This record gives sequence, structure tokens and C-alpha cells, in this order.
Amino acid sequence: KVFGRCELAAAMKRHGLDNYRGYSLGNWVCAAKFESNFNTQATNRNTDGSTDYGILQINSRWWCNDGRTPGSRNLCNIPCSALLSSDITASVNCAKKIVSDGNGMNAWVAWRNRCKGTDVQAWIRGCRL
RNA sequence: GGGUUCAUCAGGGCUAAAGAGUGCAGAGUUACUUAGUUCACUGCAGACUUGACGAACCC
Ligand SMILES: [Mg+2]
Ligand SMILES: [Mg+2]
Ligand code: NA
Repeated sequence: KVFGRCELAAAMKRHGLDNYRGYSLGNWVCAAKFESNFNTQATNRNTDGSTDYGILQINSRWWCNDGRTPGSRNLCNIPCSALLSSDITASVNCAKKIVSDGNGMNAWVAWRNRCKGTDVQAWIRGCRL
């Protein structure tokens, strides 16, 4: 499943991300856009042997277990397979842990490059929330 | 058997213009969509239009 912009905005709102840790809803929508292009099934392999999974491209070294990543830490207590779902629950719950860990949304390289400091509110414009 | 009107039903859109989308009032199953005051779902109304069993009158 690939989410539409406003469709994802409404789900993320339902899941408590609007102003989660001080980040307005548009930040999360923007981050998904540039991490995954809103694609719940995206994956990307890294040279350290880890893989990024799902709509927020959460990484298998620290956060989720894919059983194929050296030095797995399983800090979200989930298999990476839970992050490849049309149901965004697992991605959101894990993202809430990630963003609470010390550098806020700086954890998402695509957010820092493409979203941080911009008019992120444009990402929720026109949306029925 | 056809016209005018009427009655009881069934169905179908349409409801200024503009606009991809808005008849009016609700809703929220993420479906559809460029998200939407315009969109899946639920009421309600008007002018039509089609069909059915008919009635009055006219040809
Ligand atoms: Mg019109
Ligand atoms: Mg409406
Ligand atoms: Na418009």
C-alpha cells in the first residue's frame, strides 16, 4: 500500500503524532514523503548490513529485528515485518520511541534534509483531519 | 389506440454559474481523490423524466 498525503495525515493524527514531542503533524507527513514516498512496503539495504523498513524507513540495527542484521538491538521489540504493513500502528509506536531518544526528528535524515525549517504545514493543507 | 389532467407505485438522473468534484442536512467504513465546505455511509426535499395497474375528458 502507498498512502495518499491526506490519508496518511489523518491516520497519523488518529495515532497521536500531531504535536508528538512538539512536532506538528506536517513534520511527520513530510518525513514519510521523503523517507518512503508514503510507501508502506519500501525497504533499503545499508552497507553495515542493516535494512530500513516501511513508511518511516526504520532501521534494523537498532530498532526492529529482521534476523539478518549483525548487532541487532531490537529496541522497539518488534520484527521488521510489522513495519511493512498497511496498518501504520507499529511504525508509529516505534517512531514515538525513536523521536524520544535524544535528537528529536533529526533521527530521520530525510526529514532534516527536506523538511526541517520549512513550511511543513503545507503537507496537511486541504486535509480532512 | 394516442393528447390533457389526476391517483397509487417503481426506477433514473437533475437541483444557478464556476469547478475534477459541492441539491440540502448529517456521518467517517481510508475506499476514491489533485483529499474533499465538493469523497465511501445515513436521512430529507423540489422540478423533472421513464415504466406499471388505472380514472376523468378530448381526438
Ligand atoms: Mg451546476
Ligand atoms: Mg455533504
Ligand atoms: Na479546487
